[PDB]
Amino acid sequence: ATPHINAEMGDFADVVLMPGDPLRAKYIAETFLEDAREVNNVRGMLGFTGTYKGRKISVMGHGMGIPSCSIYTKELITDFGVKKIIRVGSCGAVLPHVKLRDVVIGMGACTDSKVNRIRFKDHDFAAIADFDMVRNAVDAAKALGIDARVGNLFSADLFYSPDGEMFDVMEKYGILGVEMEAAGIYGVAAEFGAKALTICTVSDHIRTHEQTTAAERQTTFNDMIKIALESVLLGDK
Amino acid sequence: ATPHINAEMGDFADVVLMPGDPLRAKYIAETFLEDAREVNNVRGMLGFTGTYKGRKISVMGHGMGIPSCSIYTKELITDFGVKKIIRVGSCGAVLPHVKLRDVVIGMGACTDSKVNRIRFKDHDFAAIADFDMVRNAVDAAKALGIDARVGNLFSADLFYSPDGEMFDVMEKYGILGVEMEAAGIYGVAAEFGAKALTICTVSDHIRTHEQTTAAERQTTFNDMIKIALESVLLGDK
Amino acid sequence: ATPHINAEMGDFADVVLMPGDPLRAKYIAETFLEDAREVNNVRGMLGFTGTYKGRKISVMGHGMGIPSCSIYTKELITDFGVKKIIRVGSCGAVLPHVKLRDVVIGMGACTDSKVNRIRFKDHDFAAIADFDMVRNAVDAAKALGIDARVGNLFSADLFYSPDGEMFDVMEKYGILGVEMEAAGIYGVAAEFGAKALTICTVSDHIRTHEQTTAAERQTTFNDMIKIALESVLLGDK
Amino acid sequence: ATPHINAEMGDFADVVLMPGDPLRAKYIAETFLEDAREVNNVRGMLGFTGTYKGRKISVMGHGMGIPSCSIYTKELITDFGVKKIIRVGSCGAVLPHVKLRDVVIGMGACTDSKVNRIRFKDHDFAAIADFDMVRNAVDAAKALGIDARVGNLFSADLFYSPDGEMFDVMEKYGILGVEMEAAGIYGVAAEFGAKALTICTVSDHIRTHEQTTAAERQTTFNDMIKIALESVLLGDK
Amino acid sequence: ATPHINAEMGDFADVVLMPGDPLRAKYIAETFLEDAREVNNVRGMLGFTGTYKGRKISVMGHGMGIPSCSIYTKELITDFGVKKIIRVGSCGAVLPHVKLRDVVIGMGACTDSKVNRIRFKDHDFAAIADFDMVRNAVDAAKALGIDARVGNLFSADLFYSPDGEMFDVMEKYGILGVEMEAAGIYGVAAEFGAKALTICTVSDHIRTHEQTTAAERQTTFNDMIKIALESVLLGDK
Amino acid sequence: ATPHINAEMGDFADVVLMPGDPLRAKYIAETFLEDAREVNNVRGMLGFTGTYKGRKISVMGHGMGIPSCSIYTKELITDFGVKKIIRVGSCGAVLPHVKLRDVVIGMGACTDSKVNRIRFKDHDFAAIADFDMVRNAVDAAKALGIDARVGNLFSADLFYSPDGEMFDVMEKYGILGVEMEAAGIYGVAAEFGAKALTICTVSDHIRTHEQTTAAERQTTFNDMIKIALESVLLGDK
Ligand SMILES: Nc1ncnc2c1ncn2[C@@H]1O[C@H](CO)[C@@H](O)[C@H]1O
Ligand SMILES: Nc1ncnc2c1ncn2[C@@H]1O[C@H](CO)[C@@H](O)[C@H]1O
Ligand SMILES: Nc1ncnc2c1ncn2[C@@H]1O[C@H](CO)[C@@H](O)[C@H]1O
Ligand SMILES: Nc1ncnc2c1ncn2[C@@H]1O[C@H](CO)[C@@H](O)[C@H]1O
Ligand SMILES: Nc1ncnc2c1ncn2[C@@H]1O[C@H](CO)[C@@H](O)[C@H]1O
Ligand SMILES: Nc1ncnc2c1ncn2[C@@H]1O[C@H](CO)[C@@H](O)[C@H]1O
Repeated sequence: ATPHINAEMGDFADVVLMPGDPLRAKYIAETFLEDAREVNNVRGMLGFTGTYKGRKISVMGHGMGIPSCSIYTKELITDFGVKKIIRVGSCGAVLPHVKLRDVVIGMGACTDSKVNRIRFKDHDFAAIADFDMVRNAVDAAKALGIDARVGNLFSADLFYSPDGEMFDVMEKYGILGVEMEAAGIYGVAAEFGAKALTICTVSDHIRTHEQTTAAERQTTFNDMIKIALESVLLGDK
Repeated sequence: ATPHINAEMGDFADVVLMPGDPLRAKYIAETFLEDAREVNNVRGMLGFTGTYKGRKISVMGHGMGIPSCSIYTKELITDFGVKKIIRVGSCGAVLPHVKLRDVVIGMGACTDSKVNRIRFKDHDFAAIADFDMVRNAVDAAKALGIDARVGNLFSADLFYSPDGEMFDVMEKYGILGVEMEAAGIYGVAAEFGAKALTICTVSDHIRTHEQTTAAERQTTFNDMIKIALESVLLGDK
Repeated sequence: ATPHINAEMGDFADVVLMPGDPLRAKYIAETFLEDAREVNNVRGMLGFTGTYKGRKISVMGHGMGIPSCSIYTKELITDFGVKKIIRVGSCGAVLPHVKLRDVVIGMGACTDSKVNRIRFKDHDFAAIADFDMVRNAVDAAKALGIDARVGNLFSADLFYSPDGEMFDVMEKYGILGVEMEAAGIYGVAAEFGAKALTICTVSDHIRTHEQTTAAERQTTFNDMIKIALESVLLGDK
Repeated sequence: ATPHINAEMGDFADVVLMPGDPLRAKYIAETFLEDAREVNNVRGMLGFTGTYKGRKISVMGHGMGIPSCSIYTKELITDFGVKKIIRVGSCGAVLPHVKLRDVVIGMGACTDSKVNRIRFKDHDFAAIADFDMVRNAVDAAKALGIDARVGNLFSADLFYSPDGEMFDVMEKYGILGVEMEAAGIYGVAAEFGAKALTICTVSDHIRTHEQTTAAERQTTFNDMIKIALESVLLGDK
Repeated sequence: ATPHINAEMGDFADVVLMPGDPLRAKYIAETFLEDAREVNNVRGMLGFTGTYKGRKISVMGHGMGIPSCSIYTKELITDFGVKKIIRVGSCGAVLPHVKLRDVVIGMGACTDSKVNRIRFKDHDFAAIADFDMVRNAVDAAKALGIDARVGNLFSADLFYSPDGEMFDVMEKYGILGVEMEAAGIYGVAAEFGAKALTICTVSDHIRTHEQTTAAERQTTFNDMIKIALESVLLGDK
Repeated sequence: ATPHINAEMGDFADVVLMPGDPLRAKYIAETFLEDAREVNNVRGMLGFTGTYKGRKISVMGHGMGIPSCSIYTKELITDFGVKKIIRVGSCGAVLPHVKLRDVVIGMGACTDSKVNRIRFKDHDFAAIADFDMVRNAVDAAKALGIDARVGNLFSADLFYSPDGEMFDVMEKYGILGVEMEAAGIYGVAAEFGAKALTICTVSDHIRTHEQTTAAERQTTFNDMIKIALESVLLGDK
């Protein structure tokens, strides 16, 4: 077992899908996995294991923020033999040509955190995903008919930022969406030698919030998950 | 109803106790509060409100990490009329003469996070707790005949630090315990004008690696809740 | 005899009061201490030792600035057996509801200096005062029927700041007063294991530019000394 | 005509290859481009424009360092309508498994430079290449049966770094090759909305170097240019 | 008058010599000035005005540290019409080929303070003296027979440094001596448009402290002062 | 033979002039040096060695930017026994009184680069020229009846700075000219114990530029080289 995960070696697949919300991790195991079993529930951070089209897959929440997801991804990679981590979450839009319900894939992730400077002797560590995972994700989305955008994400430490003028900067350097974990997970993946990726759906538009209809918002979230799950099979081949 | 809290103005008391563990909030509600009802469950971040010796009080977890508890403490303060926040969590010991199960009262909190530098034009902001609350707790402890060291805590962004040499520095400066939220909570309290205090139970020792055990886990965590609840009454006097 | 203090082990009491003004130390020795003798005059940094209501106490200025008071507090602590240090100085007000002659008790001290970042591996060190001393003073004040706000001070390196916009930031965060030594003294106290507290008399207002006047200068500065001297006795009880 | 480029709008193609040595721009124009024509000579920075299998292509050296390549790539993007920039050159390996003559593609570029911090409000900007250009280069290499590795690069400001342990860090974080431009080129592209890529060949292994001949070394170089050239065409579809 | 200087326009010469110690400023007025009058004594920081070989000159202490000397030099330049400031003090040796009783002139001054970064938007401001003053000083020392060294000084914030390994760095980059004000005065001079210079005599050798004989040490301090005073006359011509 | 300089020890004189444009190294060798002989061609960085009035002198371009000039000046100092380095070039004025064609001598060089911070433990290193070389250049100019100004220069990493108010700061602190090498050359000299100087001519006034002819512009340039050349001889005594 582990300080934050009460399970044993074998309980998880070598691939773990991670939503920020635990209740959302249960929703995924319910909707897409066959024969899903709960493998952890410490602090209410639900984790499940099952199979998709015959492939052993796991899904577990990682909580909000870099400090939170860092603890979990680290314990999985170094104590449960996990090799891949695909974060499937939500992000806010900054660029105008980016619309609600757009699937974005973070090849890289900018940040206002200090975690990577701490690991990188205070220089700039470019937090990036695994190239193959990005490609698998891009090819799966195409098969499903979705036109995914691949670029930079911004991982913020303050959801309720004091500044706000930093949003002008993000849009200027082409940031595709803002969330809160990418840069942290990538930093962890680099540190312990595993592979990670982050896919997001635009939850709202910083510029002008607002959304469409629940039915459509939920269809796009499912499209994202199918791309995540399908990209894995694709990577097995 | 806020982005992460599904409740209406009135569901929460003007005073909230906050453990990182959602399940611990529930354990507290079931053991110390009377006629307590659940006011939140969004993202499983369970919140409760009942009464303690007549007084109305609430308890809700904040998850792990500064960015996590920042969101929660901020929404309660600006959309639910919360005036006091008392985090009740666990920490790691760095000093030899600091035992497991020990109770520490953070008058201040150091940190390796950037949230505060972003707020204070990159200068050093002394994240300190509210004085009266620090005193109410010190008294509540003396009345309960319980021990409690008052001092500096260290709010870390990385539970699994890549720089262990920083623990000597933490020790050299007498840091009582290592947790992950204090400096963030104290930062937000100041930003939105509120009062906060952090109380912690030494759950483990960083040098000796000794992790909690026996039924001395709960009980010790029962004194921490005792002191917090009682320190509120003194504050009401 | 240290590099900047010409005295021998024993000349100083275990408790020293320290104003920035050397002449003020002398005024204090002549008005509050009994059978006081001069123990230092190197660089004109006058030091005195006498008794107050039976207790042996010393008073010596520290000059202006963190680097200045750092030298002095460090030599007293390591070569004269000093255990407590209580700075008694003046500060500038930033908040509207903070009047001239007001007494502030620095529980913490923010800063734009680098001395602490150099000590804390470039992280945020919460420079806080010793808790019991903060309490002894708050009581000494209540007994004297004197008012005294307890909170954060701001230790500036530049009295004539080139960035006045930082005062809004200081205000926004409720900084009680602007002085130039607190964070340095609290830093040294921690480094060489000692206890310190800073008490200040609002000598001017940064917004209104109102500078002290009338015979209300001295007297107000007489309450500050009163509280300090008395807070020591309480601490002896 | 820009300050450093004496030529008119239309002289350069929408795509430009950039070697370090300006002498290399000539070799490429003569060894690979059809109907070539010099288009710049300022400061000796030789630049040509020709065609590769019907596709108009330009080639021009950029000098050593981020400050240099930054002015060139900027003027081209803002004053000659350049849409894509492919940098070709050499780098030093730090990983044991990365061998001399290995081809490396910088999907991302770390750096010890401050240019991006100055651009991104002193936060962490992830300098990444354009995903499609990356994928094109990989596919094109596969076509030529060459083995290309996709990862992080490190843009050092000092070819002679007074610091040595920094190479240990780079290794620990899987840096593929060390060079001096990628991070600067990526920041500019992001700044003025253009696409860029960096492809390198391991010239030296810093740690342990073998012995490459000028014969082998030109083959690898020509292999890199074919990869860069064929990738454009794929990019074209 | 001024907050720290109780004098009036006209009381000081347009040239001010400033030793760190006030008692030393009186020693200078006594030994080298004709018809010297005390023009300030606030906080015991003695200031004098008189003439040398018919030239009106002033001399006043500036206290220890950048925060201290910054307040005084600023008040003199902007409230008492001072145009030149020559700091005459003591410094510690770092380079072996630098011997006790060597007169060093700081053309520039490195620092561990954060004052200049605050004035210079966080970049590197090279704190330097006025070229003519450096030359006058160099020519005067020659007339007197002294062989002055002209180079860099290091202005420290912590006289009792936590590090100490920074001394290896200073010697490596050729620092001539370490004191505590130069960088601050130069920053002030640049900010308010006046001219400043710093001359120092090696008080000891960090490498191996120790000194010669009082008679010789005091002869060299007087040589320094004569160079300071003589350089002024030289500058008048 | 160094990585960037294909030549042997003895090929370069103890003194080397360095222009930005490598084409300029040729013009100087032919227009001013006797018995000139090319000594390097790598990457097109042309370098020559001849004599000026019996004095052996070398000339070679260094490229644009601190990262570039840093490798060249380093290899020369450590591998060809170069004792002094004089950089000659142009810069942009930011002060109103500094006119086009004005000659400027950088006694110091500010910068927005991180190279010196990386070298000096993240503290402020004052990048200064060698005082005697500075004085020689001034005297030599006077001889040629030219008006030279001695002050601070600013070494910008980005010729196209996204930040604009930074020019206001530079003006406020009396910066004389903006360029891109001085601070890097000075850091290297300090690092390997050598002497260096930078002399510039105002080419543009950034703010308001007039109209200089290629006729006038060459005269100023030749005036600068005579100053640089005559100063060496004075340096020789
Ligand atoms: N504009 C935004 N700023 C910060 N986090 C955001 C934003 N939009 C969506 N998120 C993400 O969604 C959650 C908060 O609602 C977090 O998990 C965070 O990653
Ligand atoms: N040794 C430790 N280091 C850091 N955080 C700790 C430690 N022990 C307990 N914690 C706390 O518990 C959680 C991490 O397990 C966080 O909420 C943090 O406050
Ligand atoms: N407005 C102010 N700003 C900064 N320091 C002040 C101010 N007013 C009083 N002080 C204090 O008095 C001295 C400067 O006059 C320092 O010792 C400092 O603590
Ligand atoms: N080992 C290496 N370290 C740093 N830069 C290198 C190295 N090998 C090749 N280069 C590259 O070649 C040039 C320096 O010779 C620079 O343009 C740089 O990108
Ligand atoms: N080694 C040293 N470190 C710091 N300050 C020094 C040193 N040697 C001499 N000084 C100077 O002398 C005084 C302290 O004795 C201060 O004014 C300071 O400038
Ligand atoms: N206005 C200017 N700004 C920045 N660098 C300049 C300027 N004018 C001339 N230069 C110099 O000339 C080159 C850029 O054209 C660089 O080597 C730089 O030193």
